[PDB]
Amino acid sequence: SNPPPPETSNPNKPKRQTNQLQYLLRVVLKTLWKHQFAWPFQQPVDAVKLNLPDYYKIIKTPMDMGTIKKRLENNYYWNAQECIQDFNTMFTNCYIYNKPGDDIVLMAEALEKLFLQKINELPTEETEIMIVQA
Ligand SMILES: O=C(NCc1cccnc1)c1cc(-c2csc3c(=O)cc(N4CCNCC4)oc23)cc2c1OCCO2
Repeated sequence: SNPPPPETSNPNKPKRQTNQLQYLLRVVLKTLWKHQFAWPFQQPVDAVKLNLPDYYKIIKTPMDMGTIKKRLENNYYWNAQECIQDFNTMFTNCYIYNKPGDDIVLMAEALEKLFLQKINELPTEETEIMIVQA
């Protein structure tokens, strides 16, 4: 079976918004979301229908841009780097599970290159906008 998707809320985790996290949603995530190769990563992986053996034993932290989107919309992240690591995990999950040079790997690599380019547009100084304590 497929496990439930990753959490996008946590009662013990404070909610936070920064100017960096805003840019990640409005520009970085949006740019990747409109990319030609976004569609395999817009939702959690369906290992059953895709015939991916032992995907959730090897991939212990599944991640997708739909989860990242919901986490940004509901201020799940502590800061921008926690969001960046979800992008990073999404890419490396595909890299460690598939043969280098495979189609899905080429798609992930193209998204990561665009991701690195858009991340360079991030405001260097962090501006906290709001914190909602848990
Ligand atoms: O390829 C996909 N659809 C093929 C297809 C069939 C019919 C019609 N249209 C397209 C595919 C792959 C991932 C996806 C995200 S990560 C990841 C990974 O690590 C390894 C693999 N695979 C699957 C292919 N064999 C190699 C290993 O797929 C993924 C997610 C998806 C996909 O389509 C549906 C939406 O959600």
